[PDB]
Amino acid sequence: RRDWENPGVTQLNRLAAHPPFASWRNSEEARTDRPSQQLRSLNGEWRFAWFPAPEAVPESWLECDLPEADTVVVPSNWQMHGYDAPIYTNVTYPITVNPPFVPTENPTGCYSLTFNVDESWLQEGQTRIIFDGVNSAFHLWCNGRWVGYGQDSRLPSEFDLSAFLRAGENRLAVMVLRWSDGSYLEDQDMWRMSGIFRDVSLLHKPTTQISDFHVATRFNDDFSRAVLEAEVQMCGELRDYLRVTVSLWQGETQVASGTAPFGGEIIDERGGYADRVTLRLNVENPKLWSAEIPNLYRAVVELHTADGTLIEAEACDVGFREVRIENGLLLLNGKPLLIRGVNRHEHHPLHGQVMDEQTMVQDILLMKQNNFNAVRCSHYPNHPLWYTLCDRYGLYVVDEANIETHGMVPMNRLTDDPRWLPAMSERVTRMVQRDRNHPSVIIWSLGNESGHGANHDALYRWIKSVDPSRPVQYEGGGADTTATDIICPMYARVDEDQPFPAVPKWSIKKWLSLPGETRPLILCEYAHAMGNSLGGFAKYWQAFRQYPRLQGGFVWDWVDQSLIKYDENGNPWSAYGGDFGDTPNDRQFCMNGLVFADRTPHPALTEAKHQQQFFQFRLSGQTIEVTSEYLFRHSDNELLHWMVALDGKPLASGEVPLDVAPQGKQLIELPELPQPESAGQLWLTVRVVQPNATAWSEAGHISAWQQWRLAENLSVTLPAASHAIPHLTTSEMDFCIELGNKRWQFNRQSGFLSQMWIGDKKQLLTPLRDQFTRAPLDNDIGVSEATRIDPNAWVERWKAAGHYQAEAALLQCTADTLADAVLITTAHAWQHQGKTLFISRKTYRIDGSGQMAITVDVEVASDTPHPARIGLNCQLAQVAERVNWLGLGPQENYPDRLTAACFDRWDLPLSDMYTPYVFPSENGLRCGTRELNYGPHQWRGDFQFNISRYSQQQLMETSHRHLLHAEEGTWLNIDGFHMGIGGDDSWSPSVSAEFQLSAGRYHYQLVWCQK
Amino acid sequence: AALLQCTADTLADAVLITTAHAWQHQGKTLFISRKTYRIDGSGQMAITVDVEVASDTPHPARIGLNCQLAQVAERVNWLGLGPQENYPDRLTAACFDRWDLPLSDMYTPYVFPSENGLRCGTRELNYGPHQWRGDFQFNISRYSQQQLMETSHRHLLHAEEGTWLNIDGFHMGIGGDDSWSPSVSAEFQLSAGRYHYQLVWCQK
Ligand SMILES: OC[C@H]1O[C@@H](O)[C@H](O)[C@@H](O)[C@H]1O
Ligand SMILES: OC[C@H]1O[C@@H](O)[C@H](O)[C@@H](O)[C@H]1O
Ligand SMILES: [Mg+2]
Ligand SMILES: [Mg+2]
Ligand SMILES: [Mg+2]
Ligand SMILES: [Mg+2]
Ligand SMILES: [Mg+2]
Ligand code: NA
Ligand code: NA
Ligand code: NA
Ligand code: NA
Ligand code: NA
Repeated sequence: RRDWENPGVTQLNRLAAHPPFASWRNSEEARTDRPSQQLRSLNGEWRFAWFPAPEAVPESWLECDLPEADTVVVPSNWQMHGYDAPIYTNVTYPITVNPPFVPTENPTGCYSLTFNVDESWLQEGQTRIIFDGVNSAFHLWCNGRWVGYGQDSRLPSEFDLSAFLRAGENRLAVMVLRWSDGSYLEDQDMWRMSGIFRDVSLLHKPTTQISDFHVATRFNDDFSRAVLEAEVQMCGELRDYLRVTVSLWQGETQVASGTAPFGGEIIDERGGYADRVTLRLNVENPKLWSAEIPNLYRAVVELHTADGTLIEAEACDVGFREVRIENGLLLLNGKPLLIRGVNRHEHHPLHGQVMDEQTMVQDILLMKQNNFNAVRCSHYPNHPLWYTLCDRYGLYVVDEANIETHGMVPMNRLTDDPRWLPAMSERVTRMVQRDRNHPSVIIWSLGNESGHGANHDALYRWIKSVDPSRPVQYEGGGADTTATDIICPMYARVDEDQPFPAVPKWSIKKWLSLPGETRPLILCEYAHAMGNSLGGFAKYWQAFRQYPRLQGGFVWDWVDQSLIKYDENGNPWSAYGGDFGDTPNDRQFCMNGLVFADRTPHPALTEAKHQQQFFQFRLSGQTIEVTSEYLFRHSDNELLHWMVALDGKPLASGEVPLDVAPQGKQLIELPELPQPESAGQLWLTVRVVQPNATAWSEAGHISAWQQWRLAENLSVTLPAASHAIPHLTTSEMDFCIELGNKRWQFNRQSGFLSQMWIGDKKQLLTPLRDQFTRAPLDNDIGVSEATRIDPNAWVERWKAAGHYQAEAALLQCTADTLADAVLITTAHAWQHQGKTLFISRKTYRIDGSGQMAITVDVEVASDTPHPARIGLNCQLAQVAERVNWLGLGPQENYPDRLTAACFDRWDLPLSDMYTPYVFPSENGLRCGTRELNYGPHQWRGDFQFNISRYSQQQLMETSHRHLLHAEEGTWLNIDGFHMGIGGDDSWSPSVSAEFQLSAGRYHYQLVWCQK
Repeated sequence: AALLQCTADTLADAVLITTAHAWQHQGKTLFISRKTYRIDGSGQMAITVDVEVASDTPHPARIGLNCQLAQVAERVNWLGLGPQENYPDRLTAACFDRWDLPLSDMYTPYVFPSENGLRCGTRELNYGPHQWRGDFQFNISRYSQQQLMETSHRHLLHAEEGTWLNIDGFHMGIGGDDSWSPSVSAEFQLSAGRYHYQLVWCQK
């Protein structure tokens, strides 16, 4: 029996699913959520042996430990211990597509544990074992006797061991198969791992026990009154003396309580459920739960005899909230939500797919700190503690069935097949049975990228029947099928339609109004944050705020799935697809995170924070209008800090309390401000600061900001005449200009500034020359590969047009000495195989003060692909500690990703001017810069720049950040213009037209001077 | 206009004039215009214009130069968008080609007079013996902008001596979503703060 090659067999002897149990035998412990002596953890050191196929495991292992086994920690994924390689594949399955069969070489993990059981557990009641996560399928033996089997890598499998155990020492044997028929439903875009990767526990329940319970909360029209209804089911000895008492607590106060014997209402001609009871508790003015204020009550479910003996108690946290879609809007407690969401896979760079409390808390803190209020469990039910944490800290959750068959062709081949209805049904029904009482879960999802099959329609209806309290969504088959209550596309653009046949991705604004459509639209995935991305993010937020039925979306995704590898010297480095010998693989497609694998933010995180702010600001005169986007709370932990500065020089600042009701406005009249007469632009910057620490943030946390230009005094003052005049010396090969301690050398053959001296020290390692290209970003490459070029990708268009290899041809190079300066004029043409792609005309004016004014005018052929940038570059000889600029910052910012940046005076260590994206590319740009200072140099103009120890050539040629090497000196790229980075998706061109350099003619000017 | 600078330099084959001016109002500088005029041995005069517009002043209607030419010629010939009047937010119907019309066709007789007759996207303009090359928008007519703004009805306009030529590096859109509230879309307002344009005036 190859049960792992039969979708008709998804378990053997497995117990029914139910919500979290702990079988407390004391009600106060259940009320306080203290640990239960009846729920033990079997996590720790286990014994493990790897085999290449199930046929290789020896019979002896059922009864005795294998000498050659190792001791390892469980939970774990065995690839993380090095027994075999993790595989990174996106769409294409990791095994041959031949359902329901899997490879005969099927890595098999033999786990075993010798553990204790106290006789007391065996004198009465039932002892079960619980495996919260085993990937992908497994057989279980206890004391050498076969117990059962399970599939579905992401939900708990439980077995009754009552009849198999003995007092004292017992031994478990778990044979885990890497591949099974369940793998056809587990093709999510992530590392393919295996093992006992979630907790293992032993739970003692009494013979007469609570076998399931469901909590519902219904409200009156204004939410001032609610009824809590709790349906409780029992298994075991049914007798009239039994009762259930459900009590509801708010802290130490008992708010309501009801007791009843078993026996539910008559439901049909054969009667009712003699083994169930429904308690209804009235609760006046309940404290409501939301992500803004996660108010919770504690429901304790006591199973007891009427005369007072507690048999056992179970319990849960309850959040009073109503989720309903009405008139096309998704409402929470009667108000329309605005989903500031993110998709989050369970990933740790050292532990793989094993989740730990610290990591989950670290993730929720950072999410909330960055203005997220919702998370989608892409693409499977999560470790159970996740839900508890979202209930308590307050995040809206989309709980998703572990069903993804992306690699099938067509994508609904299995989901439309009734033979796969049974395996799919279990992944949906068992998730609902387990997670239906958590208030954080607000929407159920039927899985991901499995097309649209009749099995989705059947399952949509199942959930709508069993749980009317939450909408059900599902994106497959075109995002607006009959199996979804919410239009939930992935990567639909704001304004641009992408009319693919069958499953078009309409502009989200257009999609809402298609003939006959009325549902709300919340993207299940948008803003693919792969590498240097998040370009256009603000476009989505402006739309969400303007259109009521556009209720947000979930960014893809939270954290890069990079894994740690160690080099010869034993230093850690971030690996991606193929780095473990895995092939085929999808390379860096596993890193799409707002944060690196160790939780350090990528620069895009601050853009998300800012666009997701909960306060909107308008300025009129010196009156600030603050509007709150909270739906339920007043701004009771917030103050507004304001500062006025003249181009970086602070002039005045203050603080004012913010007191704005949800959806309300507050007007703030600022003080008679700073009105300087000196040149420069005045600017107002406001920040919302939370004075008090919270569960998720420290005191002084900044939650929102905004900046505006106030008055501008243009400079009309004339520089003093200089007491000098540069001298020019000419040779056939060069133009040399000298002025005091300074010297400039222009090569007449190449037409560029080849060297500059200060004091008598050389300043350049490479000449100053025009640059029209960039080391391609993930979004510029998309899915292109050398074995399979994608000619539509930006990088491929640039390559084919010759941008990377065009050579400068000199058309003119002259020198003139003026009254007080020397003027160098040049013109160059860049061509490729006959074609003139760009023309650069410039003047260099060096005056008696030592300043060099550079004016550049470029022409770009209308028929060549728009270039990545229009700028100059050079390798400076100096390496300095800091970079100080007056411009946008302080973090990396690009034209379509700079809303979060503020114009000010910034000063950072050189290293901060480089963003260590795992897959190297153009990075660290800062835009809107008016003055840049590095060592003895100052550059002034209105440009964008980056500066670092790595050339664009080096970044484009190196596949991993740890292989980069600082070059001599510092490479400076200063651009008049730079293309958008895009990111609406990372597999088709996504830079919006307005961010492409298509103007044909460009002008920029800089002044390079000393100090 | 207040002068900030006016210098002259001779180069190997040309003379270079450099000027800078500020436009001010009640002590605030509204616009700064920096230019170079380079006159070569070919008789061509290359004009480069770099303008600054204070961020807190309302976005200006246009950024260009103007003059009243002494002569009057019968035709206007240009390589640009046409043949009819077109403005930035209303130029989709125009085509880029070589157009030649009588001067009067370059004036649109709106009953209530205003700025009119612009053609955008022009790379070359010919009038009389003169030729202007660059990438600009222009209007040319017997009526000054001053007259147009002071005159309420077209029948009261009178041809001035010569020809008024307005040549714009940039021009604001005209709007029209309605005619009782500001309707020029953001993308058609001159809000960039710094603007550059260049032209060559030469003799044909
Ligand atoms: O990085 C590509 C992303 O593509 C989406 O289509 C998918 O649902 C995600 O799981 C992820 O694969
Ligand atoms: O003083 C610097 C400032 O100059 C203003 O003209 C500009 O609008 C601002 O963005 C900033 O560059
Ligand atoms: Mg099976
Ligand atoms: Mg009691
Ligand atoms: Mg006993
Ligand atoms: Mg997929
Ligand atoms: Mg590959
Ligand atoms: Na909305
Ligand atoms: Na991915
Ligand atoms: Na407050
Ligand atoms: Na690279
Ligand atoms: Na008028």
